[PDB]
Amino acid sequence: DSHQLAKALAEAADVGAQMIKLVGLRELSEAERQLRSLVVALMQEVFTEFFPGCVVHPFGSSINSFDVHGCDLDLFLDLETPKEEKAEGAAMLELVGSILRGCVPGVYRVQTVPSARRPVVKFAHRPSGLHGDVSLSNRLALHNSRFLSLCSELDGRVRPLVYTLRAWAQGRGLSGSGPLLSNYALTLLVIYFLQTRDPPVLPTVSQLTQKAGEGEQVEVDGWDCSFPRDASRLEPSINVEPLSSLLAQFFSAVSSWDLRGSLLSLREGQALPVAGGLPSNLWEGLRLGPLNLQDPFDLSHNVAANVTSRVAGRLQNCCRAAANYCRSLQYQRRSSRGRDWGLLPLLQPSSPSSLLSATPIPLPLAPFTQLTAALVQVFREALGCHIEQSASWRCALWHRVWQGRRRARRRLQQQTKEGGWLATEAQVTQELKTEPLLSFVASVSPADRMLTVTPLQDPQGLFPDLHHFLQVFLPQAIRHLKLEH
Ligand SMILES: Nc1ncnc2c1ncn2[C@@H]1O[C@H](COP(=O)(O)OP(=O)(O)OP(=O)(O)O)[C@@H](O)[C@H]1O
Ligand SMILES: [Cl-]
Ligand SMILES: [Mg+2]
Repeated sequence: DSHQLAKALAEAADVGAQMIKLVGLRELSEAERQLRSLVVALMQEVFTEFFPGCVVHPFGSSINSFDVHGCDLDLFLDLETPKEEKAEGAAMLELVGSILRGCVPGVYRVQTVPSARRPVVKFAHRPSGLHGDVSLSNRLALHNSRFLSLCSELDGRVRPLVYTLRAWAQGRGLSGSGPLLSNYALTLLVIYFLQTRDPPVLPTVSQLTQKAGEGEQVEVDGWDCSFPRDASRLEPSINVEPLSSLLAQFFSAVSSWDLRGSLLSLREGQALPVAGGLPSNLWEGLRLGPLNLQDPFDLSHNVAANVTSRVAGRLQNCCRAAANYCRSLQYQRRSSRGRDWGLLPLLQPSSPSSLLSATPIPLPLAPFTQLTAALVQVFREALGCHIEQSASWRCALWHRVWQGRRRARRRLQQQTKEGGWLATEAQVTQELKTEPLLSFVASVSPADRMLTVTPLQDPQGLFPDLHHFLQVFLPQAIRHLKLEH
């Protein structure tokens, strides 16, 4: 596809046409949906044989309109009370597993996951080549999937935006299993972005809840899931901004936002100040961190709560870079013949140097001023860097200093047999030995305190080595400098 898709997007008229074509290409065909329906029908048959009156509800990527090729098939099986109710649940889970493993034909790789936040049973159907999860209870997943598809129905730009930004995110390494953003979290971030535009593209979940209607009220796990089943009773958006504009605006927005001190509410369509303690007092069980994104229904759940500060910072970095790219003429204007334009450089893999310079380096806690002073102390001395003027400095290195420190250290130890930090490391540095060999930039943001090291001039391409070496070296430096007190 990486060939076919590339030339397909290259031939498009404009950026919007590229995003639309991207949706058209990545989404499940009719045969894939028929196949998934077949599998769901089978699971339904067997589970019916076991649990009379049970209903297998497809949820997630399948029904939320954000479906892509090879996506998971997620199924929800609908059928003195202490913590034991957890154990009971687990039991039932295994029961379901034992049904999947030995009863329904052609399903293998059956793996019970009671340990997960939301308990689930992984499975793979062999003939269809499909895989996914059976959840005994996640009821909210249904309703917020319906909410996603409804959001797609509310504005036609939603699907192109979300598809493009998902592709970009997985291309920039912002989405995955680790403390990366989930596709659902990223989708909710896009929806939040669309809700926060000056004319709103999408309505808030509060407004949809108000829209409601008789009998359409629904409550799950003590949360209000009620929203209209169709978009016909809902007035359209007067925001006329074209797709490319909304994309650039996304990048710029999430790059300019304050994530640490903001819980992003899709319900109220607003940024609620985190510090101190305000949203935490209302809905208990809300874990706050580098990125805070509130579920539209369960308000005690931060969907991004898993994301580490390095990942959030990397997000904002990549978004600043992408916004900077969209400001160019390569993004706006098409190419005469064969050149990469518009969406292509965004969906193309990022250089290893950019790959590293996007994700910052976590530094020990310390006063911003004292920390920055410590850093310029570590670059000035203990490193051969010539330094000059969130705080940022331009640094120039004429030397190989990151490499061969071990040999100089050995030499200095045996020559110590002959006869705290800072200057002692500066010995190791200066004993390692006019256009600069490598010139780079070091930036420390207020929140969190982290160093973003980006290259300027790198003729021989040595920047990644310096970056990894600094990843190891700078925390040690700040550490011993903290221990001098
Ligand atoms: N990290 C999460 N926190 C809370 N709810 C989630 C999370 N991830 C997914 N969900 C809910 O359950 C569904 C899980 O689907 P899944 O884990 O397969 O991701 P997805 O959105 O379906 O995309 P994909 O299928 O490609 O992973 C989501 O659509 C959402 O309804
Ligand atoms: Cl903004
Ligand atoms: Mg899915």
